[PDB]
Amino acid sequence: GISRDSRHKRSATGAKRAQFRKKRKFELGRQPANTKIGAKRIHSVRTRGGNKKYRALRIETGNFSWASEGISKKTRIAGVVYHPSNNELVRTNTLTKAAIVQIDATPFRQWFEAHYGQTLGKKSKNAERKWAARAASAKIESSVESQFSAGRLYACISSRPGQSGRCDGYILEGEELAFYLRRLTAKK
Amino acid sequence: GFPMKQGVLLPTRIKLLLTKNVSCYRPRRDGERKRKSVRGAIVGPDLAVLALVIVKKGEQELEGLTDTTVPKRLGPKRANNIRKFFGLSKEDDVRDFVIRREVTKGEKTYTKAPKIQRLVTPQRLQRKRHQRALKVRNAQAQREAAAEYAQLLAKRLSERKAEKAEI
Amino acid sequence: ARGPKKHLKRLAAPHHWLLDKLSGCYAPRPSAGPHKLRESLPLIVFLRNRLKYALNGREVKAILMQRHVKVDGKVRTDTTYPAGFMDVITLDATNENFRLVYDVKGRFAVHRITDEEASYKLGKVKKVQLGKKGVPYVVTHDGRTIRYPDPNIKVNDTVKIDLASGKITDFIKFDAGKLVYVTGGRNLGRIGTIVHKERHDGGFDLVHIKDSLDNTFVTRLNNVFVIGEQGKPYISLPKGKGIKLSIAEERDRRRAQQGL
Amino acid sequence: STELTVQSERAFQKQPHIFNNPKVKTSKRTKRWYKNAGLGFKTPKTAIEGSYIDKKCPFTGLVSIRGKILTGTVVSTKMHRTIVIRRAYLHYIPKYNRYEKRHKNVPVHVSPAFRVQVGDIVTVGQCRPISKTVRFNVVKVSAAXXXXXXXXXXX
Amino acid sequence: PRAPRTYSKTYSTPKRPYESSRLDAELKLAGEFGLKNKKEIYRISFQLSKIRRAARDLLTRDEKDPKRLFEGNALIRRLVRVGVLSEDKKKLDYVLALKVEDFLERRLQTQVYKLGLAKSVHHARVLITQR
RNA sequence: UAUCUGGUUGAUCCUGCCAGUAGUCAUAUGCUUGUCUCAAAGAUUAAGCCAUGCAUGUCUAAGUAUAAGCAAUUUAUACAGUGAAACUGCGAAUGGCUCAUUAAAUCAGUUAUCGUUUAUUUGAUAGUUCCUUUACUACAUGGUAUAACUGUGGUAAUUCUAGAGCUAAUACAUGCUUAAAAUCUCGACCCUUUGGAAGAGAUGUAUUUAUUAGAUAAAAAAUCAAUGUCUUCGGACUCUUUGAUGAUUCAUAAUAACUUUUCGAAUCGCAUGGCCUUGUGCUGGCGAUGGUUCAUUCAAAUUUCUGCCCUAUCAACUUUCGAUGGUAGGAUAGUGGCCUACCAUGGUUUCAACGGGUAACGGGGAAUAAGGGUUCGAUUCCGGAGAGGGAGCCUGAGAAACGGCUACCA
RNA sequence: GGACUUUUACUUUGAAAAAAUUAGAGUGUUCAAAGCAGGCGUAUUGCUCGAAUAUAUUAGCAUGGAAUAAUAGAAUAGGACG
RNA sequence: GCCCGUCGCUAGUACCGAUUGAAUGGCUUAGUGAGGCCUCAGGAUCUGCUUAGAGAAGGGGGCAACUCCAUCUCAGAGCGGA
Repeated sequence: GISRDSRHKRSATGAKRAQFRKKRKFELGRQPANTKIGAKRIHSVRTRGGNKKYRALRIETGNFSWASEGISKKTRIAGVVYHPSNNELVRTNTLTKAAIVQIDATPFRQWFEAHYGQTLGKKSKNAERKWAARAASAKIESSVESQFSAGRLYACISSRPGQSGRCDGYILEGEELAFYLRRLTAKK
Repeated sequence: GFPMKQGVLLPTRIKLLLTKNVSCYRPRRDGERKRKSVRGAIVGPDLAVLALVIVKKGEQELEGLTDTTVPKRLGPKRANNIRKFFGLSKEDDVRDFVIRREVTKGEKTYTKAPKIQRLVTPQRLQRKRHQRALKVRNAQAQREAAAEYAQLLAKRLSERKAEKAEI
Repeated sequence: ARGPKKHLKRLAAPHHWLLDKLSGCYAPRPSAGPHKLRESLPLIVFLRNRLKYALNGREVKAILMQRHVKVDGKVRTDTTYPAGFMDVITLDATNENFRLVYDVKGRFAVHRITDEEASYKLGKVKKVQLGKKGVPYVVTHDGRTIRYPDPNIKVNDTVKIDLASGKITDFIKFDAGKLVYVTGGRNLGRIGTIVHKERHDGGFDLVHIKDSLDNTFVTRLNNVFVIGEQGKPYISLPKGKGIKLSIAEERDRRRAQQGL
Repeated sequence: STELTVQSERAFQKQPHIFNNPKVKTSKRTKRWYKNAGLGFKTPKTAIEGSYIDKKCPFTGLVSIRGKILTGTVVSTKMHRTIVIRRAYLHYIPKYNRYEKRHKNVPVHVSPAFRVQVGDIVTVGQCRPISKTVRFNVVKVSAAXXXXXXXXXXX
Repeated sequence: PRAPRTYSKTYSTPKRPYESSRLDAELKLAGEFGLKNKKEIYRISFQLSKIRRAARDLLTRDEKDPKRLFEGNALIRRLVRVGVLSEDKKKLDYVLALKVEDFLERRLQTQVYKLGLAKSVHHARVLITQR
């Protein structure tokens, strides 16, 4: 199959290389899953020396972390809108690492509104104790709240769905969120 | 002599790539596939033999068929297979209800019974109990050893404070 | 080349085993285990080529199958068991107790020891490394992994083990002036107290050594095994104690005992 | 090489995991990670002061200097963040008992922590394969610019 | 795939083939020591040649050199044990001296004649070879 | 072990070749061939083609025996002797054979993995597995579905196998369980104090992400938002723990989570007792096979530095359809233009690139003896490559295998 | 342990360095080519020596040298130390 | 005396040459393109989860109300698996 040796190819000097030995199994390369979105289907590839990868094709939910909240919610993924390698992975909503998706933005709400009582956008005793204890730490950020309003949160995929079978990523923040914002609305 | 094969359609013969555990092919090596000819599952004139099954009884007896009868050569060998072959419910001592076969050794009459597997026995319970016992024992073992290393580092820190007070 | 090399061509087989050139096309491939291939010694070579307690390897296998041999405790019925350095071979019949150890010719010596001395082992640590659930572990040269050691123990520190069980006792640190046994090189078999460790960061630490005869040699921090204090080892050294007689002196001593 | 822009690629340029929080008011803006390659190679000031990203940077990236440590003369600086150096040597031929001039051009990755030009005798350390022809990384610019200002004009 | 049953030859052989004088000398040696082939001269003179070789090799070394010590006096023990080298002239310069005669006159062939038991070197040959 | 000699002239001294002369682990062929030991051997040309036979199979007290098997006898009415077949397990990826291809490839000496996989062996390694959780979930142990076998059969023809009837598991597929503890959360009520609290939830390991601890360069202070421990109620806060490396984002640990849920024993043989609350209650001996993570070992894969024969009647070569590099992914067991997408225009070269040649596998080595050299190495040791050519791949720890399959060409 | 260092060729000693080969020590395979054996009493109940050393040249490492021979330095002083 | 070239005879070798000649080998365009591998679909059959009718079994333990665990069978509705 796909053979990731260097024994083909030219030498840096430019010379063309002969054919010493034949294709060896241990230098194989398998096809790109080209993982898609929606309805979990995951096939496991038998890799080298036992051990399995979980080639995922179609994935609707991933575990996404909020870097500045120390939490992670399993949310519903809703399409790619940017990818630094190819725009085909965006037009096709193909899920790869480093890809930028928009996620459910509703478990993060239900968590945040039940941790501050501040509620994004725009009575109990112990609960109010905890809320008063907190606050002075809930300014969020213009872009993350504005993200909340529409109900879709920019995240950046960080796991490898072809490999792991996971579609985990992180909510964007700071200069990175700024970069992808800029880069995103500019190309419309 | 070529065989048919359920779900290939065609009243013809097709050469198919056959694998483990599938009709008309018994492998000869670990993961050894083989492409062999096979006859379609659609009955035609090219057939020498047709494998049929009686599903509903007729209005007449059939000679070497309906008339004569022949018994299942074997009987239940596993525990619950016996129990539920007779529908005994888990109690009724399954060491009796197992069918025994008489073979006659000329002038000796032998009674041979199977070997009831998956039966709950004194030795199996002895083993299970040994497993739990051993697990718990080594659990507390490693706990205590952990405690003793903890104390080692403790009265190591003690000599730390002692020697550091010395100067 | 397609998989595990399961044979051993008798000509490749390590020379310190002392096998004869002719008569044979194969040798006992050391099985997997505690000792590296070319620094082990198959129980067939021991119970036959050194102990002469056999002829046919078949007799060897039979002997072993009647449990009449055991290494550091366990019986061991692997005909080509990879036994080696610092190990303890016990023979209940014969009442013999052996420690596998190097002479000075860097071979393997038929060394007999007490039944008492045959229940502790020296073991150079190869790694002091933290383990899972916090449990720190030391792993010595003979594959032995012992948990809960001593924060005073670091790499290359030798170790005395209960053998009967798996616990480290008094450990000998790697300092200047500690009696050292050389395991590898053409200065192996020798012994000599440590002089000075040339460092060289990530480049094989040389070890300067001087024996009990005022002779000096260097080696590397790999082939170096610590075994005590000057004059004061911890185990039974063989007849020569690693002084390496020169060729002429050997010509002298072997012709010194001359009169029948 | 790099210079300016730093963020000048389709993907965001960030050092892995080195997180800094927007809630946390800061004067440093972005928290930075660095180390030292070992072997007494002083991690240069411009590597810690720097603003670049290079994950192949030995001092502020995710590679490791190990194995052979070599030196050579710089014959090429064209490719971005990577140069070509020429180690010369003499090969002993016994039959004529004489050493003959020879050389080799090693391709070596150069972090944007240096200011390398053609000529600067330089010291590089082997690492992992980072490219098709790269196995070393510049770890000390021994020379300078070879008395280049010395050739000037009048008054 | 076995170990090689190694070997070597035991004789060198004259460069010039038809030098009358050496044919004379060699033939004399034959009719004096009762030899068979001219190979029993070549062989012995070749053995001797390797001996002389090692000898002049050592001679160049520094005196009382380790190898000159051990191997020099070893070869000395060697050439003495048989009766080729004299206990008198027993210091390797004489092994550089030497001659083929000293090897010839030491054969069992020769010594079974040297004190009777023969009367002629040929009866020595026959009697030896006949059990 | 530093040796020459014959042939140019009428005769001479030269240059210079020719011929002689000696060896060859160097083949062949010719004539003759008695004795002991040692015994290389279809490489060269045709890695051309092959009749027939044989060369990989394997069982311990210890996974499966209702053979309608043989034998008995000591019992052994569940089995227990031995044991064809068949299942299951492991092996067949070693070994042998050839030297075709192969010239910076292989190989070598020297390196690297802080760049990966590894059956095995070896030494370690697992109290949590259920769930609104008093009228409870088999664990005194849950589900079948198959061979062998019996039976009916098909074909000229193979280790071809079809329809039907049975039946095993350390095979297939499921699935209960065990002490304390404290920590992170939620919190019903009471009461405003300076603030506390029932008892409800989460906490094995593995998986994937994100965050954090992983100090240590010599020493001190003010403040902000959090917020811990003891009250000598203005407050202090003292003893406060720190692994490895030349080097890490290493080992190791924490939090928030995620998983068509990894593993955590429904396994087998010998014994068959200890103790009473006499329940067929409750414990308990030795060792076999398995079982996740770590180490270990046998390994493997890429890898640094330097080193090849002839050739210029080969001087430029590399970017077609990767050539040199940057970014990002994808793919790998993992590094990497290994592949893709974008971007740049780079890379080798008279210190001979690139190309051609080789009747070239590389090395240990071998033949020839002043020295320096020369020539040789298919071939008993190591490393590589192939099994008529090519590609493809199953199985598996490991094969791009060929006494494996699949396709194409011969 | 913090803080910095002109780069080399050359030579020295050393480490790392499979065995077979080779050079070569011991041992009378009756001799020799070989082999790594063997040699001793108490030969009716063990005693015992061995299975060496060397070469292993280029390149990498380690180190002693400081001649020979290259290299870099302060002249628009943009020098040296404090 | 020696001696050069054309020309003539026999034998051998190599060269130029219509045939745009012929043969083996390695690479390679373009077109066609088997095979297994990944992948969108497929669904002979063959079990299975959840919603329930029509007959019996087994009892959380009651004078009448009340109620738990495993198992087998078909007229009949959803959530998928090989």
